[PDB]
Amino acid sequence: EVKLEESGGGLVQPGGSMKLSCTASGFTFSDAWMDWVRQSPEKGLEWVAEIRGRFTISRDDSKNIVYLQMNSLRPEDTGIYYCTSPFAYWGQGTLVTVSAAKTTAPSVYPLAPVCGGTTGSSVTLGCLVKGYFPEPVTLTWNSGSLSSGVHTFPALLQSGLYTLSSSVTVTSNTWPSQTITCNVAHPASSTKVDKKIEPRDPI
Amino acid sequence: DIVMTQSQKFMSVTVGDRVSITCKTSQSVGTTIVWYQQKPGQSPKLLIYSASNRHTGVPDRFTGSGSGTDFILTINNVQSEDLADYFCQQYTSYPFTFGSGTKLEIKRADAAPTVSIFPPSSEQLTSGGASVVCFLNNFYPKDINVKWKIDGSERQNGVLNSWTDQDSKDSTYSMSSTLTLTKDEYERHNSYTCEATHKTSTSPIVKSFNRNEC
Ligand SMILES: [Zn+2]
Ligand SMILES: [Zn+2]
Repeated sequence: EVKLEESGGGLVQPGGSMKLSCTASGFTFSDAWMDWVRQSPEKGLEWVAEIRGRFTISRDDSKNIVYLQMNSLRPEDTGIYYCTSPFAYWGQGTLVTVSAAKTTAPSVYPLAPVCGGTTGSSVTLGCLVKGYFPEPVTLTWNSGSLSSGVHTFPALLQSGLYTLSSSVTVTSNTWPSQTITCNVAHPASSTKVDKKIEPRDPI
Repeated sequence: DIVMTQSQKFMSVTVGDRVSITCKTSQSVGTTIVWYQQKPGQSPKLLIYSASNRHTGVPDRFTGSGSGTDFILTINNVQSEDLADYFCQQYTSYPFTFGSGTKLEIKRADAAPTVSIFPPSSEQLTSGGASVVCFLNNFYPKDINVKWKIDGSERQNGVLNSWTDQDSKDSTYSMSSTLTLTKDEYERHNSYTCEATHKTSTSPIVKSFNRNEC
C-alpha cells in the first residue's frame, strides 16, 4: 500500500522560512510524480506552483523524501499543505500558520439581552471571546451541563488575533433565576475564565 | 492558467434524489477532468478521471459526463454518506487547477431566523472597546443578508459574519454578525440596528436599540 506522511508544519513569523518533509512508501520513489498542494478557505485548493521563488520543491539525495522549502512567508500563506503523488495519493496534510502574534489570553465578555427587555417566549444570551492567540479555545456553558440550544461560532482573525462568540437560547422562565455562565479556557495562556451572564442595568 | 468554475457553492438534496454538480473550464480541455470528494478533516479522495472513468471502489451511483468546457458530476440515489465537498480538476495544462468546490447539504422546509441584538458589555466599555453583536439563529435556506445601520446610515467596514455548519439534527444554519467600533464612536451615535433579509419574509427582520435607553 502507498503511504505519504508530511511533517515540519507549525507556527512561523512573517518573512520567515519553513521546510516541510513528506516520507513516502509503497512504490519506487524516483518513478513517481511528487508534488505539493495547499488548501485554505480563501483560495481553495492550489498547487504550490500557482502561488508564484517563494515555494521550491526538492528531494532527498537517497531517501524516499520530498521537501517543500517555503520562504518570505505572509499571513495569506496560512493553510493546510498536502504532499501528493497525483492524482489518487495524498498525505494527511500539515497546518502552516504564518503570524507575528505573541501568545495572548482572551478577553471574555458576557452578552445579556437589550436593557429594554426583549422578553418573549425564549431568551437568547451570548458570550464574546476576543483577542486571543493562538487557537484554540474551548467554550462551554455551566460546565457543559447546558448543551441544548447552543451555537458556538468558528473563530475569525481580526487584526492579528482571533475572536469568536457563542449564543445560548432558553425558555424565558429560566434565566435569570437559573444561573448561566460561559466557561472559556485557553490552554496556550493557561487561563480558565468563568463569566456569569447578568441582566443589564441603566447607565 | 485555466480557470475551473463551479457556480454552486452549496446544494441542498434529499436522500434518494438525483443531483447534478456543474463544472466549467475556461478553455477546451477535451475530457481531461478529475472529480474529488472531500469529507471534513480529510484529504480529497479521487472519484472519477478522464471525465467519466470511475475510480476503483467508487459506487456506480457516481457518474461523470461532458466534454469541452462543460462537465457534470451526477450522483444518483444520493445517500447521507455522500454529504461532502466535491471538486473538479483539469489536467490539459499544468498547473492542474481545481474548481472552487460544491458542498452537498440537506434540504428542509423554510425557516425564519431568530434575531437578537447585543450592545457592548459594561466590562468591554471599561477596557476601552465596543462591539455590537447580532445572532441570527436556526434558519433555512442558507442564503441570507445582514445590514448594519447607525443612525439610519448603512455601515460596512468593521463587520465580520461567521456561519455555523448545517445542524445535524434540524438541518438549519445560524450566523453571527459582529460590528466592531471604537468606544468614542459607539458613545457618539445613538441608534444601532441589525437588519436581516431572508426569503421567508418580504420585509427584513429588524432588531435595534438606543445606547442611552433601557
Ligand atoms: Zn512513472
Ligand atoms: Zn494516466
